[PDB]
Amino acid sequence: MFEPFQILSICSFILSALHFMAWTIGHLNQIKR
Amino acid sequence: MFEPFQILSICSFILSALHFMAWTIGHLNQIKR
Amino acid sequence: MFEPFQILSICSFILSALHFMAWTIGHLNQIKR
Amino acid sequence: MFEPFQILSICSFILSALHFMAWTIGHLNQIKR
Repeated sequence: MFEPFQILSICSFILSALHFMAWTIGHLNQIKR
Repeated sequence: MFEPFQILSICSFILSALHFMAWTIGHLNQIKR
Repeated sequence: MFEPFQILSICSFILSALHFMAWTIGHLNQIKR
Repeated sequence: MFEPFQILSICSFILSALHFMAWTIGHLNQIKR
């Protein structure tokens, strides 16, 4: 097909990459003991 | 097809929009320093 | 088909129902002022 | 098919297993009263 796979597949793919990106940053915490 | 895509697709779509809406609001916090 | 839809569909369906159930309970908090 | 199902299916499957694993551990807390 012209597209990589499907509109639903592409959207979920991007929504997943960012989801783990922003969610990971929020979970991560910087501390200096 | 008559429907936009599928029952499972439509449900997940709505469940995702709200999921990020309510979840985002809960994560967001208002503070006045 | 014999099954309601598909193995992947059924699994995700159950995993979603519980996901929102346990996740909702954890988010909910009881307080007595 | 040669593969268990599909590349997208396999990836999501693994990403889900770990997602619940690491996420569960983070949620879990050990305390000694």
